[PDB]
Amino acid sequence: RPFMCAYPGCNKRYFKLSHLQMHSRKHTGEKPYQCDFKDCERRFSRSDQLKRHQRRHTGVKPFQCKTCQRKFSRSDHLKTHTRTHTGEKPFSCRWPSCQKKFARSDELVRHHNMH
DNA sequence: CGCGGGGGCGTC
DNA sequence: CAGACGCCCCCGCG
Ligand SMILES: [Zn+2]
Ligand SMILES: [Zn+2]
Ligand SMILES: [Zn+2]
Ligand SMILES: [Zn+2]
Repeated sequence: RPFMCAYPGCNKRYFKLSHLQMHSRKHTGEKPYQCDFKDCERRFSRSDQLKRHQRRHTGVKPFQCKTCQRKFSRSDHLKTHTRTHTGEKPFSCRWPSCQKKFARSDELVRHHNMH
């Protein structure tokens, strides 16, 4: 049993390899991490998750707009904002000829919902 | 109404 | 524990 499971607090061996691959599946949805913040007791399954959530407090804005020089807490958000300039709109309204385009997927969804 | 910003989740 | 990229979803605001 060289092998061991990575989940926190549940350290233990496993003779074979596949005999362990299957174990982890147990930890499938546990929330090992939490936020060491005042009254903000929120648990996160993944690590990058918590890391990110941190910024809500920290204030950090790790990403910056090459154009507006504006900083954002998330890359996906910046990614979008980048269209503020590019003027890209990959989402066309699927209704009869109401050929309106939107930069964000959901931005469209709300359009439809208004039709 | 366009877009900021936070959640959750699949994935290499 | 795999950090990091990418989306959908949903809400709030000027
Ligand atoms: Zn385990
Ligand atoms: Zn917190
Ligand atoms: Zn910009
Ligand atoms: Zn339309």
